[PDB]
Amino acid sequence: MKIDILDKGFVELVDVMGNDLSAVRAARVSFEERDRHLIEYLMKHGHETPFEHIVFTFHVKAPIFVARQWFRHRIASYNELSGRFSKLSYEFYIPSPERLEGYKTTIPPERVTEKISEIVDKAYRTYLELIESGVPREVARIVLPLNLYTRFFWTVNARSLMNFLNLRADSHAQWEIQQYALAIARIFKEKCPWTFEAFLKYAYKGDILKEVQV
Amino acid sequence: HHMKIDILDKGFVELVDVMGNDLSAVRAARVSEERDRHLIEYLMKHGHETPFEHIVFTFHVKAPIFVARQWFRHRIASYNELSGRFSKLSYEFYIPSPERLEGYKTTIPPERVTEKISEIVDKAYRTYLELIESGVPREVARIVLPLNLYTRFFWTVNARSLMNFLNLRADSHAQWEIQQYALAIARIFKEKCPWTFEAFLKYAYKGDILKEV
Amino acid sequence: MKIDILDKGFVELVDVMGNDLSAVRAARVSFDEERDRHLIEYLMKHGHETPFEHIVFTFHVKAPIFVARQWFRHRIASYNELSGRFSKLSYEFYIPSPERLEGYKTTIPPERVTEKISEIVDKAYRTYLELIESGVPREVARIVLPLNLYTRFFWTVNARSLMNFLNLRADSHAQWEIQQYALAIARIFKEKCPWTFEAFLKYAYKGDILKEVQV
Amino acid sequence: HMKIDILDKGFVELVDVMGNDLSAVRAARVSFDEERDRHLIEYLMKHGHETPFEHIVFTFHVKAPIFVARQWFRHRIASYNELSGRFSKLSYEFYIPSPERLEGYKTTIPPERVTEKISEIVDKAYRTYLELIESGVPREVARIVLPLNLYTRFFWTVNARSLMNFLNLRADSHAQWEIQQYALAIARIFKEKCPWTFEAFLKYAYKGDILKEVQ
Ligand SMILES: Cc1cc2nc3c(=O)[nH]c(=O)nc-3n(C[C@H](O)[C@H](O)[C@H](O)COP(=O)(O)OP(=O)(O)OC[C@H]3O[C@@H](n4cnc5c(N)ncnc54)[C@H](O)[C@@H]3O)c2cc1C
Ligand SMILES: Cc1cc2nc3c(=O)[nH]c(=O)nc-3n(C[C@H](O)[C@H](O)[C@H](O)COP(=O)(O)OP(=O)(O)OC[C@H]3O[C@@H](n4cnc5c(N)ncnc54)[C@H](O)[C@@H]3O)c2cc1C
Ligand SMILES: Cc1cc2nc3c(=O)[nH]c(=O)nc-3n(C[C@H](O)[C@H](O)[C@H](O)COP(=O)(O)OP(=O)(O)OC[C@H]3O[C@@H](n4cnc5c(N)ncnc54)[C@H](O)[C@@H]3O)c2cc1C
Ligand SMILES: Cc1cc2nc3c(=O)[nH]c(=O)nc-3n(C[C@H](O)[C@H](O)[C@H](O)COP(=O)(O)OP(=O)(O)OC[C@H]3O[C@@H](n4cnc5c(N)ncnc54)[C@H](O)[C@@H]3O)c2cc1C
Repeated sequence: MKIDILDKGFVELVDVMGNDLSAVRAARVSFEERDRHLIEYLMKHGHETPFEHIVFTFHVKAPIFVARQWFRHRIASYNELSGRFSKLSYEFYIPSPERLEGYKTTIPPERVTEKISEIVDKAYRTYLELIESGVPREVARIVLPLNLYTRFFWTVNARSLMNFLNLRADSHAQWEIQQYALAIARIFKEKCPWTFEAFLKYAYKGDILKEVQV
Repeated sequence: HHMKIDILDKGFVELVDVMGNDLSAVRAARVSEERDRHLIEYLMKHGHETPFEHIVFTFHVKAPIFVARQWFRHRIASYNELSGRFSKLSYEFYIPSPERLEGYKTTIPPERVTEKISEIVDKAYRTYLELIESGVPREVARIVLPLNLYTRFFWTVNARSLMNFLNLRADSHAQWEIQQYALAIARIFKEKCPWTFEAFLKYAYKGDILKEV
Repeated sequence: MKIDILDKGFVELVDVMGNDLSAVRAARVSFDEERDRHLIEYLMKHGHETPFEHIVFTFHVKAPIFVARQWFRHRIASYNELSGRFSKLSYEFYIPSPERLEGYKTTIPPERVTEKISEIVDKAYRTYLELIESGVPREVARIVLPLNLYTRFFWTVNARSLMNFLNLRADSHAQWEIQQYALAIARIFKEKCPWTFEAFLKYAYKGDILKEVQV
Repeated sequence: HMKIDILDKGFVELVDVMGNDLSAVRAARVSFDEERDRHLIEYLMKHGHETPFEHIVFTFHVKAPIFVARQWFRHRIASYNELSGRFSKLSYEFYIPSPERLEGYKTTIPPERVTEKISEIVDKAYRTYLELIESGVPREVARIVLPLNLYTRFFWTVNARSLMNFLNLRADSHAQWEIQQYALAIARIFKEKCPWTFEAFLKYAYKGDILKEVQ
């Protein structure tokens, strides 16, 4: 399972422990219609702890400004590329003109896209000039813009994942992280369809997952 | 099939599920064999612990409440236990065997201690039944039950928190009863993550009993 | 601040870091009354919970072990409890009063239930003393003590986790015994953070008893 | 007012503190003599009894470059409130490494030219950003062109146990020089408020190097 996001980003499923029945087993402390009914009962009454026994590992490629928002979710495990020592692809998120639709801009949205590519090209060339002259990466990389792509592994249980979808798969969140949250919701739906449907029905406080088919 | 280890007279540690193995920590450390095992020893030696959070276990444990209270102090984990208010219980209790009192100079034989423990457990359980039969709700009636009453719980924990649990509980300073439970956790962990377990015993394990037993 | 709970229990305030303005400062990332109170209500109303993590409390609680086990399930907090292996204990037990069984149709009078609970507690405690006198270590001998034995612990918790605790424990679905302790926690919280507590009751509180019982 | 300047425009400022060394002593004993209290702090540190130190809490206000704040926010056992890149007003200040930061590195151009080239690209990125804002582009999109050395501000609420884990990892020569400077300031404030815990930490638990080399 791999879903492309933005111009060069992605959300990829690395591993998963369990499925809907893992929450049923934990709720009953015991190793179809009755099991699905139990998932809905747990969700309808705020019994969230059984859902902590379903765990996912994702491999995400996202711009640093999106990764900073994501890393605010503390109840999860992260391993990211080192800005000091890792090899980077040096790819950057260049918003398409349609990203500025709805905004009354003084210049055409095409010019915004061009100006963004222009400054990232200059910052990247300056960075290369510093590396070529012997400056270590940990110092030279500080000139790189916030739209630089990074990669990380994210291990998260279904309860914390559902909190993430409540907050990020919502119109109040930045459009870029909304797109990533839609991909997380899609993989979550594929692996835990009963929990996902129950979540949308009773616990989900956001808006876009009840408007967009994932 | 899955690992199951019996502990004490009626307890057990059972493996329900596991996500990953040693290579899950290697994949997370690289964000992407002698070289893979060498990377595990390197992460362990230099204290790079976060990759080990990408290996997760789910156990089903049956333990006396006094042991479970010690276990539930490990907050970086997920728990689901039988409800003392609403769950049906087996009403089993941990009766220490006479050998548990070896080394202690007791005025009565250790066999009599075992008998006195079974005796008070029987009286508390019969009093409890008398209260339930007369309409007292379980959430009130169960408060007379002794601390050696067996409970059951699911424990979902990553390898990093599990290794912290072994440092603290698989050690002679911890109570003998929880040491037995920690040996079973260490055993299942070794079976699923042999490279991480060996690296842990070699460079990070602070206790004593895992290097003796 | 000390509030008695049950027959021998208590909730006592040991220390507190901050007040309502600590959440205001954190929300604005900056070190008047109506504007500050309006901000507390805005953050509460829209689910901006992280600012409330910058208000912290330390309580000293004396509660029966069955109550303490429910409390220790709240992992986003710090605990230090008396050791069952090595601490000196008071050997006090929670004996429910007859009024605790009101509403239940019992075969025997509620007074007899209270008596039977004191009776088995006394026998378990005497058996425990007989084991200690004969050389059995406390870590083994104490396993015969009932779940209503009182323990003591220090609880350090931030206002966000404390509000989650009130949502779950200051509610009629929770056991009556932990509800009484949650009312005392809500009371001390109200005294120290009156704006946050009022905003909490108005917009984020999911329970029922804090909107029924005067605190 | 404890405030320590870090780098060219950064700082670590103490906002509030709950407790001191005696807060860990009270939690260890579960109870609400100088030599005996200091001896207990050393005993807890020596034998790895860490939970009592969770009852001492600090709140800091930090101004650090985003590349440093990202390293700091990896410490999950803490509370954070940062300026919003989408909606907050910013000072638009950037960390320009001084020539001495490149000492020890054999560079093809003088270290002064590296500093100049960094200021140069920072100025161009900032001017491009202003051109986008002036033309109606929202800040959440326009700001993505700003470099990683842009200063941000955040409130950090952390207990002494997590703070000591942070010092173990960041107040060490293996960590990036920039975050070590911030960790030294955190250690100084910690030492001022909890001198017994800090000394005990340095004697028995600290695994880094620089806090045993720098006073
Ligand atoms: C639209 C939007 C705007 C935002 N704007 C800002 C902003 O301007 N500035 C900013 O700093 N942040 C901002 N955030 C980030 C936000 O404050 C949270 O950090 C983020 O959403 C993670 O939420 P969380 O704490 O619930 O998640 P996690 O950290 O994963 O926590 C999950 C749950 O665990 C519990 N929890 C975890 N740790 C603690 C703790 N230490 N204390 C108490 N309970 C805890 C809580 O119940 C929490 O819901 C914004 C988020 C969104 C969605
Ligand atoms: C021999 C022995 C005797 C003990 N005696 C007592 C006793 O008398 N009284 C008593 O109350 N307890 C006692 N304990 C329990 C002990 O204090 C811990 O509560 C328990 O071992 C869990 O340890 P932990 O905090 O490392 O684990 P977890 O709670 O799982 O935490 C794991 C790790 O996460 C971090 N952590 C998690 N939450 C926080 C937080 N809020 N702040 C900072 N860091 C955090 C720390 O790095 C910690 O090591 C005893 C334990 C042992 C082994
Ligand atoms: C009426 C009632 C009945 C209950 N019955 C039972 C029962 O029968 N059996 C039983 O075992 N328990 C039972 N519980 C306990 C319950 O499951 C919780 O353990 C307890 O209420 C603590 O809530 P919490 O997990 O939100 O609190 P905390 O553990 O303090 O967590 C606070 C917040 O942090 C987050 N969180 C913390 N750790 C994690 C994690 N590892 N993964 C994801 N998110 C995390 C969540 O957002 C959570 O809301 C009962 C509770 C109530 C109120
Ligand atoms: C020199 C150096 C280089 C680094 N390089 C990289 C890098 O290349 N890439 C990268 O991604 N990170 C890197 N890191 C960051 C590192 O992996 C940690 O994220 C960071 O040090 C935070 O430490 P912590 O996890 O112990 O802290 P916290 O998250 O504050 O945790 C405190 C303690 O709580 C416990 N804990 C908290 N949450 C959990 C959990 N979910 N499961 C288990 N235990 C838990 C642990 O005992 C931990 O020590 C680097 C750090 C250093 C110092």
